[PDB]
Amino acid sequence: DGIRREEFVQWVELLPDTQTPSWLGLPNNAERVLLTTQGVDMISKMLKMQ
Amino acid sequence: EPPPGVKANMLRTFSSIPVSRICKSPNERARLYFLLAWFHAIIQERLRYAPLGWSKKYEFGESDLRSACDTVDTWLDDTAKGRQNISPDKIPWSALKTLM
Repeated sequence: DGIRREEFVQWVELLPDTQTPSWLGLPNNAERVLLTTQGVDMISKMLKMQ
Repeated sequence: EPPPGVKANMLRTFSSIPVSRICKSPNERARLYFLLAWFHAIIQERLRYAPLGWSKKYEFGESDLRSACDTVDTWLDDTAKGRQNISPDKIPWSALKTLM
């Protein structure tokens, strides 16, 4: 609840560190899918190095 | 690279907008800009989760935020000509939802 930029900014900096996917409305396990995709991407990137 | 995270995106957007453009007019323009920033952060940070989210990797960027700010500014100026705290109901909610 604010009427000026400063209140909203202080609310922004007060946000908790833990940004679960539930923030966006996505299920919290979408991070698991993202990590699996990035792991497979790392596998492929290493593989192309021959 | 831009730092991942909703908070970083909102801070960057807030620092982008000059305070003169966010504090003038009715005192509700600030909260309108905050809602715009939150919406932009949501639709730009969901972009990372391309499969589960924005099916295709769309290009929502700075120009879109500037255009949305211009729209909000013009329609709030036209709806509320003065400088009093315009009531929440009189806010052109339908105009902002439809244009965006």
